[PDB]
Amino acid sequence: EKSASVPFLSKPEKLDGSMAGDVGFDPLGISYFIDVKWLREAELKHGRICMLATAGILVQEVIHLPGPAFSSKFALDAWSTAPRGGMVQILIAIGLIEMVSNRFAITATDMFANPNRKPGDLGFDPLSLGANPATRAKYELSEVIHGRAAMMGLSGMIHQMIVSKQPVIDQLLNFKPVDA
Amino acid sequence: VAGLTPCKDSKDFQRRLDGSVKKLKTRLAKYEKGTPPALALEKQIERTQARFERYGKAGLLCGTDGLPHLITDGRWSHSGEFVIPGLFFLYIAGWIGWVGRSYVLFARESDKPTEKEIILDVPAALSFVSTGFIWPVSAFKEFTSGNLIADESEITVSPR
Amino acid sequence: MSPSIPFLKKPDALDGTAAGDIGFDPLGFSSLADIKFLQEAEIKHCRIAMLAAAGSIAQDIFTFPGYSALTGGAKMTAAHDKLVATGTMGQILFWVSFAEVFGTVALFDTLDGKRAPGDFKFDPLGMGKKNMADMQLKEIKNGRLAMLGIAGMTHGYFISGKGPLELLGNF
Amino acid sequence: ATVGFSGVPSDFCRPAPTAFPAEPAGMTVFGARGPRAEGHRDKFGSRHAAVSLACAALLWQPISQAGMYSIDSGSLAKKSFSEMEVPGFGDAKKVPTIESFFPFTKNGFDASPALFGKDSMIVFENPLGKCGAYASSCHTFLDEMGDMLKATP
Amino acid sequence: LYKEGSLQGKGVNCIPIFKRPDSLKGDAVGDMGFDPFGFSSWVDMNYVREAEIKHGRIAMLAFAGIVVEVLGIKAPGAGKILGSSTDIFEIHNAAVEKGSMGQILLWCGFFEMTAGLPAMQQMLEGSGRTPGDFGFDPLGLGKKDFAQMQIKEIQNGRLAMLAVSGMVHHALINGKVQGL
Amino acid sequence: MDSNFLKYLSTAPVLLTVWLSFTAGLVIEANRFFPDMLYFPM
Ligand code: CLA
Ligand code: CLA
Ligand SMILES: CC1=C(C#C/C(C)=C/C=C/C(C)=C/C=C/C=C(C)/C=C/C=C(\C)C#CC2=C(C)C[C@@H](O)CC2(C)C)C(C)(C)C[C@H](O)C1
Ligand SMILES: CC1=C(C#C/C(C)=C/C=C/C(C)=C/C=C/C=C(C)/C=C/C=C(\C)C#CC2=C(C)C[C@@H](O)CC2(C)C)C(C)(C)C[C@H](O)C1
Ligand SMILES: CCCCCCCCCCCCO[C@H]1O[C@H](CO)[C@@H](O[C@H]2O[C@H](CO)[C@@H](O)[C@H](O)[C@H]2O)[C@H](O)[C@H]1O
Repeated sequence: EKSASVPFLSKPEKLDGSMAGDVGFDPLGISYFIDVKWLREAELKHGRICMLATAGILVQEVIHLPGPAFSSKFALDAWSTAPRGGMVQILIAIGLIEMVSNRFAITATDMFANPNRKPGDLGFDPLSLGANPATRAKYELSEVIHGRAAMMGLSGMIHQMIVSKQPVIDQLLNFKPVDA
Repeated sequence: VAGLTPCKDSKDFQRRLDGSVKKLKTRLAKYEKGTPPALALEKQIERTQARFERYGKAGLLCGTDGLPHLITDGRWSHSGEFVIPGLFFLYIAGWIGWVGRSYVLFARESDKPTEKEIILDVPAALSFVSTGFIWPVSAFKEFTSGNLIADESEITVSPR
Repeated sequence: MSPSIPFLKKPDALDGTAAGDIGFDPLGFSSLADIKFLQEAEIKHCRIAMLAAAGSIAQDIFTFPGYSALTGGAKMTAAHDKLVATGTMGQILFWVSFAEVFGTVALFDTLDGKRAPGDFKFDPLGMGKKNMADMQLKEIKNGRLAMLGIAGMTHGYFISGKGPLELLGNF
Repeated sequence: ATVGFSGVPSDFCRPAPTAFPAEPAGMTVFGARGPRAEGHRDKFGSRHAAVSLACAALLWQPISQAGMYSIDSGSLAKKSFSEMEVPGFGDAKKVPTIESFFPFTKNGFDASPALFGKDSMIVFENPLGKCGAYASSCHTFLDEMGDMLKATP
Repeated sequence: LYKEGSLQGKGVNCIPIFKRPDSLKGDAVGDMGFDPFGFSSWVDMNYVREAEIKHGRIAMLAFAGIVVEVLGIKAPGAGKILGSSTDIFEIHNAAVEKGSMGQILLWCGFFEMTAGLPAMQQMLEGSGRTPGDFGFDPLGLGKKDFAQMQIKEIQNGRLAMLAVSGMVHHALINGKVQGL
Repeated sequence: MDSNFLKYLSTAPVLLTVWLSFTAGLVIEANRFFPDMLYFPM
């Protein structure tokens, strides 16, 4: 009757525990008015993008592609210094990827029209690592927890970089507390 | 250049900037330094100077009056003046219209369409709001599938 | 339980028939990836690392005429860079890639179950006609030892600037 | 009430098919899992994708270093294919070649059999430098915490 | 359990001030009816027991090490490289500088990842492994009375934990681990 | 929250006021951080 994550609040009715990472955490009751399938698809997309974002922010500080345009340890500066044509190309490619991966069903009215369409399942398994039922549940839980952790980490990284005006590793190695 | 002069090198534009800055400085001369009025007037002066400098560098053309003029004929050198802003509008307006029409049909197929129109079903309304981002292909798909345009024999009309 | 790690249960994907299978997979990579792919990768790494370690030792011992002139006496990865500039490494990579196209074809026949991992049917002298299991165990053991050895040699070179034997001589 | 963002057009009174295609379980490396024509997975499966990619890399190896190499002068000299003049095409003495498809030099990229070359190489910058987690020349986060704990008002 | 009902098990309370929680069922070695905060109700008993054994073992090794450092017994060549300081903190900093503590960290982490993590996971998934068991009895000292050895190990590890903590803080206060 | 109160919030005038206040805030903040934009910068 009561949520596991927040004992004093009641268990979210729409969260039946089937989905991985379900601890009954929905204090604001978004799941009541928004389909949990759409919510989980969005959660997985955000978590995957933030996983890649954290990895990129941490890696492109140490290893860069050749060229002055790509030579930028600070990620917010890299955003501006990287070739603008290349960034627009990445944007167009992301758009085409969304379209093809979602199979022209990219709206809240048609995304899950096919019963076979499952939340967050875009048909992406190049090496077929998810075909094992024994490890599939563990992999799903790991993916959800990784997405959540990476979302929090990416947010923290972006804003600590706004504050310190220095890369993440450089900040941690030469920390200077905030003064005005 | 079309029929006017670039605004970055116009004596009229420079004179207008000087007049605005001088008005602000005259207003500032009567306030003690560091007081909120002085800070506000200094910020106004900075904003005016930044605006004039940005307009000069934007490539805007300025007439004898010293004010920027817009060349809304289709010239690609002046697309940012009317065309690209117009494209942004058309995008947003089509978004709004498409989602509104979708919600109208959704409420039409309900138990009480009038109730759905005065007291909205905001979950479905937000669903449509989200859908509105590919309205051009969606609207054309509706048109070609024939769900957009109604037949002449199915629309009420007054007698001749 | 696992013969190598007594306190851990035997990895399921490891039945024990494969050469060098002692139930050593504490992190369970076999449960993640296809064991045929993993076996092919292990044998590939084994052979490449054995060639690399033997080449390191033999380059310390001897150097072909002309290559010394081209590389200016450089050793190991410095020789790699000098001969990349020369163009030799380009030829090696071209022909290794030519081999690796058919390597990809063979990898997919392994994944289809038609080919044993690492079996290219190359035995001109017929050494592997008396006990193939024994020779396979020997190959795998030597390849693992050679992977570790080439790691040691390359990183000793990074530490000191000296080849394997030259390091062992000075140190 | 209605649960929004269902993804089902029938819930929102939008056009939709009546029979939805079933989802087969076939995967192509560098491809996707989804409905395909018969024999598509067999003809253009993971084997096709991977072997085609290997062939593409092997063909890239000559292309990356494309150019007329000559040892007439006594040393290996590279000259762009554009230099060669072709008869029988009227005004166009110089004609498009592989460099038109792959303009590495124009962008200042030193391609090689492997993607990157000496002039254009991946840049590895050591982040640590001479810093240590604690009691080091650089003032780290742990150093800040320690100094604050031992601070004097 | 060795000396069940007297030394350990149900109905045993080392400190009668606090009532033996019902969660402590006397099935775990070292169960002497001490859990005033009732963590046993919610915690995973096997995981926490393994943690206790690990902490105790590390504390025992740390007590031995700190003691040999303060007594000044050093391995041949250790003094030349690290130094002749007897202070534990100075020794730690010097070893970190030289690289000794880094290598110890690397190998301890490798052992953790390859042995403790898989073993702990399997135990928590129901392998039946006794907490803190790795099969490390080369000398065969535990074959006679394994339960007695288990209880002795747990108690010695707890005492070593407390002793090591006390020694570190005594070194902080007076500069001497004895803190006489 | 009471379903009747939520319906009252969903009523047309409340939604119009909230949405147009949100839009006005959007435009105001856009003009606050990027003022005097008479043109699309190209
Ligand atoms: C900040 C500047 C600004 C502001 C405040 C407005 C404000 C307005 N514009 Mg807009 N407009 C602007 C810039 C601006 N415009 C620019 C730069 C352009 C040039 C591209 C236009 C072009 C434009 C058009 C073409 C129309 C408007 C209309 C309107 C009014 C109603 C919009 C509406 O109901 O949308 C909510 C959306 C709908 C109700 C859906 C239907 C209407 C939209 C506009 C259709 C968009 C897609 C469609 C395929 C476009 C075909 C255009 C073609 C026939 C020429 C509104 C007062 C409309 C008007 O005055 O109607 C009498 C109108 O039809 N504007
Ligand atoms: C550096 C490698 C390493 C690793 C991988 C582990 C792993 C472990 N230790 Mg630890 N431990 C280490 C070194 C290490 N230890 C050292 C050097 C000592 C001192 C000698 C100890 C002393 C020690 C004690 C005393 C105890 C542990 C415990 C544990 C276990 C619980 C922690 C856990 O699962 O966290 C994993 C993380 C989470 C569950 C979530 C938090 C995620 C964090 C923020 C990131 C973790 C980063 C990772 C550790 C970095 C290394 C990655 C690399 C190996 C690839 C686990 C098997 C406890 C236990 O229960 O043992 C059975 C315990 O009681 N350890
Ligand atoms: C799926 C799939 C595949 C795949 C794949 C791939 C590519 C998977 C990639 C996964 C990745 C990159 C995961 C990254 C996770 C990152 C996290 C959790 C970061 C957390 C950061 C935190 C908490 C933080 C922080 C911090 C902050 C903010 C403040 C700082 O001062 C400190 C710190 C830095 C600590 C492949 C291709 C193999 C195919 C397969 O068939 C299917
Ligand atoms: C296939 C086939 C055939 C064949 C064949 C061929 C060509 C077989 C070739 C086999 C080769 C080259 C095997 C090489 C093994 C090398 C090892 C184990 C190296 C270990 C190094 C170590 C431990 C080290 C080290 C070191 C380290 C770490 C750092 C150093 O500072 C120190 C040190 C040096 C000690 C033939 C032709 C017969 C036909 C037949 O029908 C089938
Ligand atoms: C391969 C054939 C594909 C044919 C389809 C192409 C359709 C659309 C092509 C659009 C033109 C390419 O876009 C391009 O414009 C940018 C303008 O800043 C270029 O910007 C940059 O490009 C060059 C390096 O690549 C530099 O030498 C230029 O000085 C620089 O302006 C980018 O190179 C690219 O992003």
